[PDB]
Amino acid sequence: TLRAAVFDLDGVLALPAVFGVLGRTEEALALPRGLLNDAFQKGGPEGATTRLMKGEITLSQWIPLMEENCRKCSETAKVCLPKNFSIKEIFDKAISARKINRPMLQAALMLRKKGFTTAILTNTWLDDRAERDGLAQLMCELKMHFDFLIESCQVGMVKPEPQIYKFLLDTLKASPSEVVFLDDIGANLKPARDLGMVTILVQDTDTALKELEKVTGIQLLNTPAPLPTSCNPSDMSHGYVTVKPRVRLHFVELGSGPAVCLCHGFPESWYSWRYQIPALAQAGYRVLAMDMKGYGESSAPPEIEEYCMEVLCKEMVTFLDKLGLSQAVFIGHDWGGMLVWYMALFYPERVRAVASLNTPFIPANPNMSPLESIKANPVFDYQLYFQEPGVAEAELEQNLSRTFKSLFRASDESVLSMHKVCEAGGLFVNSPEEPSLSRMVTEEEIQFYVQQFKKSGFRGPLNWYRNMERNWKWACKSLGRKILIPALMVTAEKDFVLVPQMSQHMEDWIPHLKRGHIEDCGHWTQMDKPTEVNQILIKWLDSDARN
Amino acid sequence: TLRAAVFDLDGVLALPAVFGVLGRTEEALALPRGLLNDAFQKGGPEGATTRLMKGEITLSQWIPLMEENCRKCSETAKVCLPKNFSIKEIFDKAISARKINRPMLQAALMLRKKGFTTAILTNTWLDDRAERDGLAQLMCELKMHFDFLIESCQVGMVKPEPQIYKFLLDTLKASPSEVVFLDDIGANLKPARDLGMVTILVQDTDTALKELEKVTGIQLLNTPAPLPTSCNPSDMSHGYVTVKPRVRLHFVELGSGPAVCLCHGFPESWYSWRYQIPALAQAGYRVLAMDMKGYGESSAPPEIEEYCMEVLCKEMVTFLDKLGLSQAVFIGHDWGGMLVWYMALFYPERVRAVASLNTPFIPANPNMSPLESIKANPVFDYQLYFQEPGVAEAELEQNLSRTFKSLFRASDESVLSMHKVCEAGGLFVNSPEEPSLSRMVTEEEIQFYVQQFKKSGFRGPLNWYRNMERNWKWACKSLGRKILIPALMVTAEKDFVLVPQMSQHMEDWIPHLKRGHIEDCGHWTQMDKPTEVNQILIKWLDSDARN
Ligand SMILES: O=C(O)CCCCCCNC(=O)NC1CCCCC1
Ligand SMILES: O=C(O)CCCCCCNC(=O)NC1CCCCC1
Ligand SMILES: [Mg+2]
Ligand SMILES: [Mg+2]
Repeated sequence: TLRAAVFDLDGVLALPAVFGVLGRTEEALALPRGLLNDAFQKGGPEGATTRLMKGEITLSQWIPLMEENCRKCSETAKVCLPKNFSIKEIFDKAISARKINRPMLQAALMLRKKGFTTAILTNTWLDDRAERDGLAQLMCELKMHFDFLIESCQVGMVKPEPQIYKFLLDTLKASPSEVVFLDDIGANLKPARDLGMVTILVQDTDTALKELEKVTGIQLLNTPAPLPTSCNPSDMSHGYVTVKPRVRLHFVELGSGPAVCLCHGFPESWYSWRYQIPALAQAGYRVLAMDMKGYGESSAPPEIEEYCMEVLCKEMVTFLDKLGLSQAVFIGHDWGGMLVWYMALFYPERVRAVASLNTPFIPANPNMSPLESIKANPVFDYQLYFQEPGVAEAELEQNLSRTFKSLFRASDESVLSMHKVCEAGGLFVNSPEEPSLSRMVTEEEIQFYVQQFKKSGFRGPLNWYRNMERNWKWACKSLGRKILIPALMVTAEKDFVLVPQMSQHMEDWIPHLKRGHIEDCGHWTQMDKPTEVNQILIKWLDSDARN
Repeated sequence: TLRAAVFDLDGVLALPAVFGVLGRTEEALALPRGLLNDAFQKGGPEGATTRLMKGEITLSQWIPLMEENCRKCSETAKVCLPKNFSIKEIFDKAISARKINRPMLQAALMLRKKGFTTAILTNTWLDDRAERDGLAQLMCELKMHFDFLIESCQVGMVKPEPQIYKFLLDTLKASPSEVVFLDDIGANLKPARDLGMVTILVQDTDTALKELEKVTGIQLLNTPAPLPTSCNPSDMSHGYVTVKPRVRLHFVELGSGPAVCLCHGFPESWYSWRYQIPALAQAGYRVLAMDMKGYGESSAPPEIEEYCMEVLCKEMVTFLDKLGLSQAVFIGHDWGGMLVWYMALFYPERVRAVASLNTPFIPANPNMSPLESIKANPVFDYQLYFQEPGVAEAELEQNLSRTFKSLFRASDESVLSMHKVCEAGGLFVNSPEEPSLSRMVTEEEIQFYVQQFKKSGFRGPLNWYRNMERNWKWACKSLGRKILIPALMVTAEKDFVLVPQMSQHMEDWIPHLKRGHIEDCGHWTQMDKPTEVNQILIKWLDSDARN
């Protein structure tokens, strides 16, 4: 019958419980047991700590007051304090040491995923310390995961007072009988129990989760490895930069730090990075997930030349120019991958670091024309099929839903065959009309791509495949160069078009090139293995792009 | 007859001329005169330097080659090199030492302001050094100031070759007879002169400008102190964050670094920061110039409560949340100023630093109601006039152009009288129908505000003045607090509504408060004194908000 889960912060979703430091500072400084705890609660309701918890005074105003309480509390047990005693020192250390109890957050997230209304009910303070940013960031991450965040210092209500509970019940629009309350402080449980709501005294996460699991009848403990945070398109910050007359690029922006520009491939969207955007951001980066020219909310001019690599790159440079960015780490996938490689080859000054997924850097053959080269590779047949304007457009557009359900599939789900399409007459010639639902995408997500492409269609996207002669000539100018800025190539085992083997000779043009490999990963890397990707990129950014 | 100005980079818009370092490294290292210069041009057209200048090889590939040339050039004059000789060492130092020759840039900008088509024609290289970002940033700033930037390493054409010149003439769509070419290298002047175009051998900036001034017949030297860079609305990056259902805030974003959120007052726009956005960005900040709720492209819901300070602040917090920002320096003006003060009082954790222009922080009088307080101040009469919904809306909306031309005026231009409006019956009762053109705003700019307000009107904006009772109560909760995070108050002498005197007791609630004062500055601070403002804020950010 439960339908709401409320989690305590310090001691439930965050550990080590700040305040739980008092006890340690005593056993450490060999002070009388509880001394610092009695000072922390000196005065009870009228106490400085309760005022601080209600929002009457800021943390910085409180610190001095708690110090006074550590002078009057010790004044009574004979006892004196160390020459270097500092409440700020003790708390700054305590707060930053406190981290998100991941297992609890996971339980929280799960419950939310199955219908529950989650909320954080905590006794906190207005933090104006010079290190406040620490708490801020931790709050930034947690917040987005709960429907509600009830902070005492914000409502002026602190709990064991039953009023904050009524407030909670009201904020939740739920009755006691259907609410679970997790807290590491017994007292704060009494008022909850009294209104008639399930309470869990949280000591060790696992036991609490055990009790929570039982009471909710939902698998929380020993649950499979969850998917990284995906982002809701409507909650994202959307940006629009006009890089040329009637050519504006749309992008999603999240987080702060070095600018990391993500460039999706064909036929995708900024949405194809729905998994790494929150991660890279959380990792300390300003993620700029693009809508490459031709897709979604970005301009999709009809002309082919508008999509030759040179014009595409210049625009990206202008994009940086307009945004007031001198550099950006360029991370591309598929056609996007190709784009970033040339960004590093023609605009190193603007690329802090470059990284590609699946797409390897392969210099142009000054002798053989692209068309010929590609004709010499069975798996690259479809590219010839995309040459004739209109042809590919018609089929890929006939049924958008079908197209994406047919494309976005894991290694072991294929329903197509990129080899022999010119012969078959089309990409879906012998593909089901109603393709099954891939394990990588939800019906909702596919529908996002469908709605995106309902704007500009596949002309713009397909044109990226119609400038090989031009790209070839352009690239030939870079044959004497070498990518010497930080570069990271990430191969996908199960990608049968952009095979890992195609990248083997890359160290020749990119000497310091770093690598990454993902097993059982198909072409749609980001979707297929978001966890490993985020892992691989975050590790690479922190080492070769942050400095 | 001239109509185009082309400036050389190294040695014309940038100094000290990199390469001009060779000569110094010789006299410094007591090397044979010219030794390093002969190595830098070892091979002429076929030389490593010419390949580097054409884009064939990157700078990092060149460095090794120039070193070889410093071994073979010294191999001939008997001579050997120091144990610690490094071409990278010499160049990294040279490039970063090179700075924008401001006087030249000013001449460039002026000419552009008077009809000329300006362009930078330079022999440069693809910079992939680990310090490349240096050049990048300098290029980022210059670029935006010229219609064209012709880089040799990008066109594969380097100059004294006459071809790059034809390219130039073509890029300019202008004939030789109407082009001026500034360069510190005689040789590069010959090809220009030969096509029949005015050339200026630039040695010392002033003499060159003297010659340029003469040949163009335009005052370039000893010109008045120019206005800071203003930004073109259509070239700005526009962002939209939905903070609540059917409530999305629009903002302009530029630059990278600590996030600095700018909050305009009544009745303005993000455009009111058109002067500090490029500056603060150039200063190393990520400027987020807002469109405060109720204005421009931001949502303007009809209800009054939607604009009480509490709701306004919560939304700003959500704005940060959505953008993945844990903190932001909040700089507000007028009503915006008020907003940031309360952001620091209720969300210190999110405010890296707070700064207000004109608007002082004055705690709520727990006894007297706002309405009464304001009735006790003649100059605050209009605020009572803004109370009745519809009233103020009708007048301010009757003639938008008139309204803004009537409002946006410097201290010595007033055409109104904020004292006695309830009596007069309106704000413009005895104001000209066709107000003159203020020295602060161009007809075009006023028209921007006019077009902005044609969307939501003055209801939303006016509502900011209709929640005093609510704001009062809210603020009373903060009476026991103190702004202890970095704060900077900036007063305006000639502001007769938000007078400097109203801020005198601010140190009481903001102990570490820093200040700034601008003379002969009216209420519309940003417009009135952009130079001093940018100066004051940049100085404050670099000291109290960067760390
Ligand atoms: O090989 C070459 O010489 C040039 C290659 C340019 C390659 C772009 C490669 N990416 C795709 O083709 N993705 C397809 C994967 C399958 C579904 C459609 C998009
Ligand atoms: O004084 C108080 O008690 C509360 C004050 C809230 C004040 C907002 C002040 N800013 C303006 O009024 N600007 C007007 C300047 C003149 C043109 C119209 C906007
Ligand atoms: Mg607790
Ligand atoms: Mg020169």
